[PDB]
Amino acid sequence: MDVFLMIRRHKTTIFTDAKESSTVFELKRIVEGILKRPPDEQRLYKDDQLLDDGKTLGECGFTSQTARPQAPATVGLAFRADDTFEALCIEPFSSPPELPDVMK
Amino acid sequence: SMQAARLAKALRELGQTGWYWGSMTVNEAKEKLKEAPEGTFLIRDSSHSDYLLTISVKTSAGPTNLRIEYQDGKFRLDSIICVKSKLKQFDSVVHLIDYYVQMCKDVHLYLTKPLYTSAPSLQHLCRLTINKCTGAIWGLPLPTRLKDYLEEYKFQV
Amino acid sequence: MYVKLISSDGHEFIVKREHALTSGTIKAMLNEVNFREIPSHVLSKVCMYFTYKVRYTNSSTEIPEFPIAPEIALELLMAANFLDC
Ligand SMILES: C=CCc1cc(CNC(=O)[C@H](Cc2ccc(OP(=O)(O)O)cc2)NC(=O)Cc2ccc(F)cc2)ccc1F
Repeated sequence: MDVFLMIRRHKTTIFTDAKESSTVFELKRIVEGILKRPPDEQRLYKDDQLLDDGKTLGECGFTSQTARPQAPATVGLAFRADDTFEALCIEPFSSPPELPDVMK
Repeated sequence: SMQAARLAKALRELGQTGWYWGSMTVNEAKEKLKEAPEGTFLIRDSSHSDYLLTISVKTSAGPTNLRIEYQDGKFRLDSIICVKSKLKQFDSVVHLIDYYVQMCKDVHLYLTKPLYTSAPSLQHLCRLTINKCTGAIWGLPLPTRLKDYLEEYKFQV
Repeated sequence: MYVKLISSDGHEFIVKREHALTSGTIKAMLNEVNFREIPSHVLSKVCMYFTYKVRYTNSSTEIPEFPIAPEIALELLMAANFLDC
């Protein structure tokens, strides 16, 4: 049962997928292979909710029905800074220009 | 005249829909549509030699089918069951479908959304979205070759 | 395994290489690509398109709608044409 995700920190967005049954920790292992930071140097979030390593993505509320390939769910990512974690910070995408009047 | 140059343009548009199922049978169309929302539709080839194409659509009572004829360069709905006097004629069969879809937004024909045989190109999905916003391709801030691309498929479905 | 696609405003999208090969233009290019004319509100949607295209080609699943807001559609059309996808 596949969930399709955007893992986001600052100006970095990882597109990946996983199962409802896989764990938060297994997501951190995916992030580790891409960004080369170990799981214990990562915090993962759904909105402002810090995710426990032991929980399944389904247990955190990521569902196949709402994390689709055409509309992936966002997981926030914060990294270790020195002796603590940086605050979660996801930088927005650019904003679209104004619609031409005839398509309004 | 059958106007084969017009027919080929119409069949090219049909190839672009992503909801043309080709040699699909009536039974296969029934199975694909048996559980779809009311108004879900596709187009496929007709088993009947007097007809070019068939619309298969989910009604409240189950999938049903409606043939399209192509005569003298014009597509129209089956004139054996429709009053040929009240039948609009189209140069384009995708136009025919789009017209009835939009008229439904405003056995009876009720069409909503197509059942796709394959995921369209991102360019085509953009084209559809733009066509749902406007028909005024001529004035969009696009390079000419993209305007020509939009012109090849002007429909909202 | 993964490639990095960078928008004009400096967002980095890390996507499966196999999914990025949906674009003939990326595929002919090929681990990092810079798109000087595609901003992040376009390129993020391109990346979702890649996931959707791979999932719903040659599948038995009913193909769902791919959402495109009208405000990105013109730029998205230009990007998809440049990307050949
Ligand atoms: C303005 C128009 C009004 C309109 C009128 C009608 C009348 N429709 C028929 O009476 C068709 C006749 C037909 C049957 C097969 C067919 O397929 P093909 O062309 O391949 O032979 C084409 C037409 N009856 C069926 O569908 C019954 C059926 C269903 C499922 C199945 F599994 C096998 C048969 C339908 C909608 C409308 F809005």
